[PDB]
Amino acid sequence: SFKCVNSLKEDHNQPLFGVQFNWHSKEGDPLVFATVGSNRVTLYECHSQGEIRLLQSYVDADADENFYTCAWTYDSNTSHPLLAVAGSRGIIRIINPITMQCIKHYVGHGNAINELKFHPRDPNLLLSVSKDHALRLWNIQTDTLVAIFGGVEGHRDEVLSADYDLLGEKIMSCGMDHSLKLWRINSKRMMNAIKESYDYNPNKTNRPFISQKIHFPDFSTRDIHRNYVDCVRWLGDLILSKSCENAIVCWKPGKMEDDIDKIKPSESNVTILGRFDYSQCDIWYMRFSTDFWQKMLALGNQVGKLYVWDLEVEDPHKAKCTTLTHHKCGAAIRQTSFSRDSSILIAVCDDASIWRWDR
Amino acid sequence: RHRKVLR
Repeated sequence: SFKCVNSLKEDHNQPLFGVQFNWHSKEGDPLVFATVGSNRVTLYECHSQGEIRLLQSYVDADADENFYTCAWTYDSNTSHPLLAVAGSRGIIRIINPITMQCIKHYVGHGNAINELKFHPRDPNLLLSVSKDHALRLWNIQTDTLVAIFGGVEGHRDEVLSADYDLLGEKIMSCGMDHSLKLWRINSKRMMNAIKESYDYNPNKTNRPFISQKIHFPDFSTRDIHRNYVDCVRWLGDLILSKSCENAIVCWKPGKMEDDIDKIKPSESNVTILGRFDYSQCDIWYMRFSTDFWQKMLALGNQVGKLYVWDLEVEDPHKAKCTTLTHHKCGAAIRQTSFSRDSSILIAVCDDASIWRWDR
Repeated sequence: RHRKVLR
């Protein structure tokens, strides 16, 4: 049961578009989260009595940059956490969270990057989704572009969100074209591509690294929402997605009995397993999050109200909703983040405020 | 139709 223990506001007064706890923080280290907004990323540490201790920021050299998204990983050789950030410039920056140095950056996307996600099993595999209608899969060990998910049969407008399934065998993406698309990355072609990305060392060869051009999703639907689809999450073999229509829909491709790995690209059907309604979230780019174990789901709305669903029930439609309000929290909440142990929930807002809720 | 930020 959450209580609001603290809040603060960042000095830039611009929206905080993203927040992420570091789920790779070491045993006995305090809980750390990153916020992104304006042209900066800031790290904070959670301490007792609701204390949110300010650490250090990375500020982009370009005053016109606007960071939208961040995602945590770790260096696969040293174990040290890394933070990937991206936004309107379409440049991915890999940040050393200790010093806030930009270690390296990746350019490619035709435009703004709307989301970053790391593979659940491989800390080096970074997925970016873009205003340019495409997804890109990067290997941040060998600094290679593994594949581009695009084409006529891919998204036809900005991609706003994507999520890897549990094992990182497939991705579901969504965007402004109202569609949700499945891209399997466990095909013979994609698995070989990933392996080749690891064998690539530009200093030991003459060849450039060749990226896969993936031009056909393994499933596609526009039958779930009737506006911009701005957030998607796997829930096992089921999907959770939302638009700006005041609902999270729980659904699956095919008919009720259809196995996700038996779904063919021509699949015409979807099955709706439930829908979580809420209020006043008519603006787009408003993201829900889940805890580490996927026992709960949190979403903020456009007037600063938090919705939390308990998913620890037998069927999706039986989820139990709880609400969290504070009389001074009135700005739009863009994203939430649970600490890994689920003891803390952070919400960040359009007025640069940060809200801490302790369980 | 669909705003990113509140008017």
